[PDB]
Amino acid sequence: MTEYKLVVVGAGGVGKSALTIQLIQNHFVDEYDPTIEDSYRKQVVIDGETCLLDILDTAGQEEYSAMRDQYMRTGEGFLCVFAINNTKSFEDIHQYREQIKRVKDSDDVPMVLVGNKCDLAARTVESRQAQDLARSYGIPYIETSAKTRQGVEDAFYTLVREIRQH
Ligand SMILES: Nc1nc2c(ncn2[C@@H]2O[C@H](COP(=O)(O)OP(=O)(O)OP(=O)(O)O)[C@@H](O)[C@H]2O)c(=O)[nH]1
Ligand SMILES: [Mg+2]
Repeated sequence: MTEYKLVVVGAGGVGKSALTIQLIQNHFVDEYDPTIEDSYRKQVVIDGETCLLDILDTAGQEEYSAMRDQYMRTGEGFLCVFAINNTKSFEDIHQYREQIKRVKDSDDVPMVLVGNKCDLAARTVESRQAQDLARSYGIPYIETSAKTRQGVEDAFYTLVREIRQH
């Protein structure tokens, strides 16, 4: 079947694993459990197409740079995640986007900007500023909560659709 190589990136603790585990395992992980590199393979049906989601859940730790170019080259689509209560994670998005573009030789790679932890009250990043950033990249902006599952399928399925349209 058609396989989609999806890669979730972003700063440490923004919820990359929590989003992925919600998608694949239907629950919220509330624990501290930093990732090195996890792979998830799941057969799904999206818009009537049988497909395999091949998802790589990456490390936010900056001490894992080298591993990054490797996975950025083979991924077809990227979720670039920040947390809406962590401005530094938002500011970091530019560095992940630039790194992906450079290793993929492309300024138009399938990507979604994901503002996670939208269940939380203490927001520090306004949705308008992330939407503006996303428009500047020409990609969709989707807000999510791994906690409540708000937006989770929407983000991953939107990314699959971006890959389909590439
Ligand atoms: N309130 C809430 N907390 C969340 C949400 N997403 C993740 N978290 C919490 O934030 C913490 C870090 O979430 P992870 O999913 O481990 O973060 P990560 O981006 O995978 O981190 P690294 O693997 O270290 O890069 C955890 O305590 C999760 O429970 C979310 O949408 N809402
Ligand atoms: Mg993780």
